[PDB]
Amino acid sequence: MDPGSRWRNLPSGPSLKHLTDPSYGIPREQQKAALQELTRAHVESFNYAVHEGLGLAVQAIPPFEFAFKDERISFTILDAVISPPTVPKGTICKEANVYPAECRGRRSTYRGKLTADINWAVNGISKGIIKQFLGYVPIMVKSKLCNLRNLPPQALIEHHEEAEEMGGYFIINGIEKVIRMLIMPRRNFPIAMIRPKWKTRGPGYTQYGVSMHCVREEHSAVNMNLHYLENGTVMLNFIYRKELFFLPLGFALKALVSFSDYQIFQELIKGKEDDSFLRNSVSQMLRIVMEEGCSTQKQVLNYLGECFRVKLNVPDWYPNEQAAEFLFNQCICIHLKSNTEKFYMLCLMTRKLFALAKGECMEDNPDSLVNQEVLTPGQLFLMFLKEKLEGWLVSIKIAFDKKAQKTSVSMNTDNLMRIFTMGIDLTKPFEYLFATGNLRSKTGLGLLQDSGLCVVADKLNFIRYLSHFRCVHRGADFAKMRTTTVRRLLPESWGFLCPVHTPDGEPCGLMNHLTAVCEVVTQFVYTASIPALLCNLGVTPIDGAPHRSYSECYPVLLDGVMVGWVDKDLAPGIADSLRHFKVLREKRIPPWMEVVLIPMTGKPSLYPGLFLFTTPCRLVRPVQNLALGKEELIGTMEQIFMNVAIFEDEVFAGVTTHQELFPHSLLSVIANFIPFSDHNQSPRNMYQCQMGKQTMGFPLLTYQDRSDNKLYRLQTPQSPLVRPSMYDYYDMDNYPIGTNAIVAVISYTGYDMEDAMIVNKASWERGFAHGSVYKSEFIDLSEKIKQGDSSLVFGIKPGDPRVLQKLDDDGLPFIGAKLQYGDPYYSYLNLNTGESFVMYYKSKENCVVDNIKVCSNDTGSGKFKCVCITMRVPRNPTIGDKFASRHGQKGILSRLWPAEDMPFTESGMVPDILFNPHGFPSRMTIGMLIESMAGKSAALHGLCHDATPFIFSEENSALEYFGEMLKAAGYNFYGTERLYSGISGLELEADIFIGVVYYQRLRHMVSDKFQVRTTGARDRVTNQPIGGRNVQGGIRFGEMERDALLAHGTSFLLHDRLFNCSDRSVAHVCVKCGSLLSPLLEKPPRNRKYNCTLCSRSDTIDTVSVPYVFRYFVAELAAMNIKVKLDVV
Amino acid sequence: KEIKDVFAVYGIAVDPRHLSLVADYMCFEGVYKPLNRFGIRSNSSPLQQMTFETSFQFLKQATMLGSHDELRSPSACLVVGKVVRGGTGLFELKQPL
Amino acid sequence: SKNMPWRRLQGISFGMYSAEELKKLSVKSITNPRYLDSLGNPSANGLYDLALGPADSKEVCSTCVQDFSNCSGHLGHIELPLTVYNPLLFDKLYLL
Amino acid sequence: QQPMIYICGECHTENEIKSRDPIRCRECGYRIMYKKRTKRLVVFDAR
Amino acid sequence: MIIPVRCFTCGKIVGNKWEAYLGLLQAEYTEGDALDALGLKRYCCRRMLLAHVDLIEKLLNYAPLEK
Amino acid sequence: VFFLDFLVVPPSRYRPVSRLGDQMFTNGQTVNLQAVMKDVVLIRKLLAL
Amino acid sequence: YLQLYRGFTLGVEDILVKPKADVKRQRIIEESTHCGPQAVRAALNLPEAASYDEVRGKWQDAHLGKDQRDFNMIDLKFKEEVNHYSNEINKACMPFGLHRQFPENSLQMMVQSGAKGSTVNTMQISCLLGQIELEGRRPPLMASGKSLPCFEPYEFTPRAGGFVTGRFLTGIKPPEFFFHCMAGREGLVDTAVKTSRSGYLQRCIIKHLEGLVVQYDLTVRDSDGSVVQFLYGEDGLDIPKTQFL
Amino acid sequence: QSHVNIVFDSEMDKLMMDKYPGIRQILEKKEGLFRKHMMGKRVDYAARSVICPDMYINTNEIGIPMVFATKLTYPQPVTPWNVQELRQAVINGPNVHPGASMVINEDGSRTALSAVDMTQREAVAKQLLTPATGAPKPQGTKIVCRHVKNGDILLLNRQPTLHRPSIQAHRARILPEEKVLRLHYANCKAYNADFDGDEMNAHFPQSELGRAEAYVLACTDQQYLVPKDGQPLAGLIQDHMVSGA
RNA sequence: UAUGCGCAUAACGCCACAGAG
DNA sequence: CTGAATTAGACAATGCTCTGTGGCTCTAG
Ligand SMILES: [Mg+2]
Ligand SMILES: [Zn+2]
Ligand SMILES: [Zn+2]
Ligand SMILES: [Zn+2]
Ligand SMILES: [Zn+2]
Repeated sequence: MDPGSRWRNLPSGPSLKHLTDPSYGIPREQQKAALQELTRAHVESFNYAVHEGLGLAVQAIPPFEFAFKDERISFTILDAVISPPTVPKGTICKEANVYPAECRGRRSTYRGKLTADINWAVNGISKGIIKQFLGYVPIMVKSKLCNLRNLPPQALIEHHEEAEEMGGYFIINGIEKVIRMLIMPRRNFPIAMIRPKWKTRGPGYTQYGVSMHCVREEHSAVNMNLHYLENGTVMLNFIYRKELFFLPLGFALKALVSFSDYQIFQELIKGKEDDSFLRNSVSQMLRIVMEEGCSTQKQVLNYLGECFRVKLNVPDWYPNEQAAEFLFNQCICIHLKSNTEKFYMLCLMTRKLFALAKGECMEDNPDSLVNQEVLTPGQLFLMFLKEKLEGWLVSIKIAFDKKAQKTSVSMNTDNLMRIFTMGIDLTKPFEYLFATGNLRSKTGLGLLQDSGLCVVADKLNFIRYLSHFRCVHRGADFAKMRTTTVRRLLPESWGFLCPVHTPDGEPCGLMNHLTAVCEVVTQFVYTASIPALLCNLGVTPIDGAPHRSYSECYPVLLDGVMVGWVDKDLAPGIADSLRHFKVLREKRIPPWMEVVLIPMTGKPSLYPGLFLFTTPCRLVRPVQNLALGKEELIGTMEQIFMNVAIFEDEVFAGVTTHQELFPHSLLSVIANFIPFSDHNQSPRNMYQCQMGKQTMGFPLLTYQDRSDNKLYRLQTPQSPLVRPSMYDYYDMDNYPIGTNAIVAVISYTGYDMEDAMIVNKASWERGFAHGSVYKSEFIDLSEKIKQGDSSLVFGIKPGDPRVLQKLDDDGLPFIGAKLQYGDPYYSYLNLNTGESFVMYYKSKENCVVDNIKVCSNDTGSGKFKCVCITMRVPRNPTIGDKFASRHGQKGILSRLWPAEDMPFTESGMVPDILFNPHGFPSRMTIGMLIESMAGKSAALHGLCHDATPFIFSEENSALEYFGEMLKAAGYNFYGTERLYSGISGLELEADIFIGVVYYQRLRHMVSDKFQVRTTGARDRVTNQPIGGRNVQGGIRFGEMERDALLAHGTSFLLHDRLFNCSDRSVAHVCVKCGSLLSPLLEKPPRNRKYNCTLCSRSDTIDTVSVPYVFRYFVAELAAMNIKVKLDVV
Repeated sequence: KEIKDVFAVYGIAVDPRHLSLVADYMCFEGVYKPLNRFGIRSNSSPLQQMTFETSFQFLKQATMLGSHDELRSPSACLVVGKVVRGGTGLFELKQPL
Repeated sequence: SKNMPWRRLQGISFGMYSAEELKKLSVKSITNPRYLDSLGNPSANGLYDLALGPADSKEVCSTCVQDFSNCSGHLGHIELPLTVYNPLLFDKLYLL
Repeated sequence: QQPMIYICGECHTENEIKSRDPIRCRECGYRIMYKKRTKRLVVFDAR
Repeated sequence: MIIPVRCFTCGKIVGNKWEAYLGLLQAEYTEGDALDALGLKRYCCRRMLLAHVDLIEKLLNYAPLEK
Repeated sequence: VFFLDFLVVPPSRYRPVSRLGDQMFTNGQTVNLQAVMKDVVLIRKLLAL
Repeated sequence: YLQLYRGFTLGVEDILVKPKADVKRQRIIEESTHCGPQAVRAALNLPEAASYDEVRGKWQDAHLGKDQRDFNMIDLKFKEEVNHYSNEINKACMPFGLHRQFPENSLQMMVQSGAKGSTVNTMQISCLLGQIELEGRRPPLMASGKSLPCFEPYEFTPRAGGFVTGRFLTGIKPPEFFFHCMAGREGLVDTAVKTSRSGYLQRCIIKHLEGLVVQYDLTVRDSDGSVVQFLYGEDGLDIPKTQFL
Repeated sequence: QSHVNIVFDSEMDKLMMDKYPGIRQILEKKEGLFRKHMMGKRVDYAARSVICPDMYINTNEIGIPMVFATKLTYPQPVTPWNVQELRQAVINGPNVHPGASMVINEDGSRTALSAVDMTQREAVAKQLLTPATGAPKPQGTKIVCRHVKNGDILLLNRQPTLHRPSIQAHRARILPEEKVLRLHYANCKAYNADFDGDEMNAHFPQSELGRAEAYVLACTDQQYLVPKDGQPLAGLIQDHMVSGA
């Protein structure tokens, strides 16, 4: 193919020789690079954000100045470093470094140490530099700051980590939490869109407007909108601290440059010279500023600083000119750093707005992936870190404000900088984001989302665990909205997002996953040479004359910087030269550059221009450039103007420019694990991607080192005999999730209709699909048992008859031990008192203790009070457990059928799973039939067959191939055998299709789902039963059940279910005045009579029978002075 | 006829007696009334209006007007814990002495 | 044992109360904004005062002598110093 | 009689821990310690 | 994890054939011929040993005592 | 009845505090009544002034 | 009967097609390749001597246009043009041309005895998936005018517009796989969205019509005595009992 | 004034933080007071588990596990013509089926039966059927809360409950060593259930009125026709319509 | 109210994620 | 010098049941 290509080691077929290799189980000298690239976006974004983006971010924070009694005091941050996780100081250890296994088993946070070199100055002269500790920031595992960096797999085995361990996660309180990739708008690109809700925003606003998402070096993000008004005037929306401000365009364009008004005029009419409506409109916009006495740039800056100083909150000694410069730096086109470049980009956004509003270009779809990119974890980390550094400086100013209000004895600051200790500590506000996902900002960080930013990366199996690092989420705001247009599969996500791998239900179409070849640009390069390179080509500079009409030219954009203009007879030549330079790596053009040339059709197509993108966070995928014969990374917008080919046969000269690496590159990592997926119906492939991730498999290799809440383990998993080649590329036999089963497709028992399935009893009694679940309960005597005195330690009072031969002498169960219900679970004694308490085991499932680990605090000074018991619950397959094939065929076990009653073949073989053939016609999973024929051939010949999709055509069919294999093995061509009846003895007249299908055991068991409530706890407000099966509560008889039982005509059955079995209370009313609130019992002298408080007569009080919620109702209406009068007759 | 034409596009045949009852209810008052929270203002029972929608507005209207509920609605019989009048509740059983 | 109710609701009416009728219904003027003291018990003249009901089974009432399982519950009132509108009737007060 | 042995996570040395003393390994100072499994009869069914 | 004692489908003892299978495959037999030389005739028996992934050698690299 | 001289405190069994291991948590009804009552105390001191 | 004496299964011999019928199927597919531009000229009303660049230019004009009535007519004429080849393939393979016919065919016995499945399902297994139709139209075009990156912009062939002409028996090539995934996702999203529209309707109708019961005079009265019907359903009869009348 | 507004309605006052939901939000909405706690309620004496098929029970029957059958009780009063059955049920106790969880005495005091010793349960079984004791309450007899046994009626239910056959009363048949409810195939079109992980609620009526109108009205045999158009909806499904044909 | 033996202990919401049908 | 229709803003609703875990519920002044 191509050397140095990342996809050249993809195997031609699945082998099975690694399972029996003599070097199996010996850890390799180097980690498998196929697996390390699945989390490479996470790691490389965090590596940028912590080393280089942190230096750029602290250079971006302006020097913070404020007012003392007499003199201005300036604070600037010269440097900020994040240190790798070490032990606290004053800790006696042999190893200073902390590793993630400790923070994962002790349930701590794997924290770095942020410290900054803050400089301070009084009266403009720098008096001294302060190195100062700010807080502890979390560390992504296997970053440049993790202590597992650069270690071989033997050294990762030594430190209790996985061999072949990738890390894109944070340990936050012992929990692996991943920042999933959110979909953002395309950065630094004018997205012209139509939104009718913008018409409800001003007096004459139209539905047309150009959005813009400006990010500055991945540490700032500012959304801004131009709007179109019906008189041709443009308003400029900009948001500052989550609130919107509307400025006419002439003020911004006149404040950014010192140009004349005629020169600003010529930049806005530049394409459309003769459209006299635009000419009158932009002369009117320039006239608006002239009418308000702003004839120079300085007067516009003065006016804009006057009008925005209250909301903006500079010190009161800045001029108004500087206060407007502050808003143009914090709010307007922040990716640019020069004001003339802001002028030219803002003129381009206005010209695109004029072309949209005059019906001449088309709406950029915000839902198409062309106009979108990804939010990486390093970007969110670095934005939140820059905001917390700025807030830390403001907290120091508030500290001087408090010491000017309270301790104003006029002590000079002569290294009086232990007031930095009185500043805020940003450990807890930084960990709140990574611990909850909720974003508490004052800026909002340019996001449109406040929550769900961090998600638990749980490790149910490895197929689920890979899906957190490939997931691209659309937004949490979209699941609530009931529209079906953001949930569409659009064709512009060919090869970038997977078509099958998406959930079902509420997140269907929103929670998308990357394809296996797709990858996020995370490298950052210097693009200082690229505009001079473009001007060496035909791109005229933006000041110089373009030597042709601008109506016969293209606007050039290099990363949101408008470079210039190209003669349209030269622009395909420049685009091909840039693709040539990119794929041959010639003139320091990055290999991840998107060279988009949107052509001038003369029709209402997309807005034309030569757009060049080199920024990070874009999705990019490898194809092969057929003209050069080398592999090219093409982007999402770049793809829609290319004709890639899928197969060798589809390549035509002069038509197809590119070609995919392999035809199944449109699918996920996970969706490439479905055998023969082009023979299944597509919802049945979408169901398998979901239930392949719910499988009780083999999660991990470090069971004693892992302290997490539940952990589902399959006992003897098997490699699939029929699997795609991606199963062996990603080495998925390290963590296999299923067993091969001899599946016979027969209607034999009466228990397999309607999705149910039959398992051989004798296979289940041998080791078929047996399992375990490891529950880890972290017991802390400080946190839960808060009685006081802080001196609780695990232990027993010696001679206690509650713990004899049932807990050990440390008050903590034995490690071989079993735990039934009500057994002593742990014992703890109070040391300042002497009294020992015992805690009992309240779960209803018999477990076996696995290990007990005992934890200190971070110093090694903690006392014997934190412990983490891990228990094994058996969970072998029972009636009611759910299995699945690899094709979307889920099914509850209905019956464990004996082996003597099972239909035996002529080979002497029973099946171990019976499948009902009526799961095929409506679902059309033909790939399950091919998998059974292929698995039977693979077992018989001793092979391993390739089940990669799109390798079988109609000429060379799959059924012809595997039938010739079965014919060569002396079996039937069509997969059927002569079975006999195990109940009758007679040979069945039909010819029964049997094979080998690889089944999966899902984690949904009936032992976690049944519940029964006779009587029990009641809600303390309404006296109705409570909800939940862990609290042993009741189930609802809701409104639609009430309706359907009214339709039966059974009224005493509703009276039963909804009055006698929820809340039958007996209230006392005064029959005269009709009031529950009025009766009252006499204070005793017995007698026990009631008095109506209203009419003062004891005769009229009698009982009625009301719900208790009716009494709560009449009391809460009495709280609003509403009288409820009863007619009690 | 319009409800029949809606369901008959999809091959669904709702019996004509259901449609005749629904149309006889929606045209009880001489006008074509919707089945929403603006057609429930005409209802006799304040508790059924509260259990349907905007319970505080119908509570406020029932308190201002001094509205009486006869407790014969199926919602009003289940608020106060009384056997619903339809089905096995249209009648009473008496024991002869 | 014996079914204590044999009466039956025939109808329910919604109206408002006069303030004299609540001041007869109320058993304690509630004054103290502090619910619980240092020793954990409910305060005097607070929102959890025992002249109202007990809020749990650990205590008894003051007006009646029953426990949590037999006390009906009792109304109290926060005597406002000056007059506020009634939010149920503020729209109709604005119209009048 | 029969001390409570705990095993360090890193150096795997055996540690006796009483009630009042701070928990850390006596050799390497490590923070996680695993409880030792001792000889004691538990009955399982082969089924 | 570890080689099953019996085949799942029929009760043929297959647990004593794992080291023989590895010694046959290291002696340059085909996997079909190595399954024939062990007497695994039914393909139920034959997938038990053909598809066995032996996670206990990977799971014993984390052997605790290292002494 | 258009005006209030006093709020009505509903019974305390309909306003329960939800404790869970040495931390009390008041429900919303008692909190809104307390936010009335602190302001009542404030006005009463100001009319005293 | 299915335990003791007869068995029942579904092999691959129940879904296979005879070789001669597969030759007929394959040449109808080859003819279906070339039915592109006539369906565009039929909708845009062009003379049949118009070039392939002029028809493509006017179909770039029907697309990219705010009217969107010429474009829907072009999609309509494409669907009508490919439905002919769909019907020819289903005649060439389905009744005869299967390897086994009913009753010996088990999939035909499940379909035709009403057990499980449809005839459309059996045609999709053994003949073609046919036209993929998203919300009543052909699958969408990109902003450049191409339906997928493997196709030309404004390509006339039915393969570039969702006409799959592959089957699950032999497999589906990657573009038809992506089109079928579009259709499967819109089905899943549609069933996710139908339920909250059908539930609030039923709630409103229940909360109005709940009081209506039949009285002892045979009048359907509301809970306040208001007479809705004087006989129930205009004749007085019960729906489960009018079935043999 | 705005604090009093927040007491009555926490949406009358905008522009004020540290509010909690007032009495309107106690009353109005989903998760309000009417819809969450008056029109639908949590309920005692009910169960819920995954359903599995069963053909070897009748169509009007449900399969109750021993997990639920020794936990769901019925308050059977003690008459002289059922005191042998209830006496054997008291002797068996709360963990042996058919048994009893407790014996309610004539004054309302609940004598809980002991799972440990048979001496107490023998002493209680002797003490049944005796007349009014030294307490002056002669109005009633003892009530034995005996387990659900074969023949007891249970209302089954599957959400969403869209029409009237989505809740039907099935007779119980007690099945050992399971945790699933066993449903016949003829009921699956009524409940829209298909054994891929569905769950069903089994409510257990506690009065003779509820039992007697679950045997008569809401029985499975009476729900044969759908109320929509009077067509049948109980019938055999997949394997049966192949082997009968 | 539940557990344990009249006695001792435990007596919950709100968000956000994930999932089942 | 005032009733008139109109239009913008406010507001209320948007399927059902069930299972889990994890963080926070008064931290900031
Ligand atoms: Mg289902
Ligand atoms: Zn009275
Ligand atoms: Zn009281
Ligand atoms: Zn150590
Ligand atoms: Zn075998």
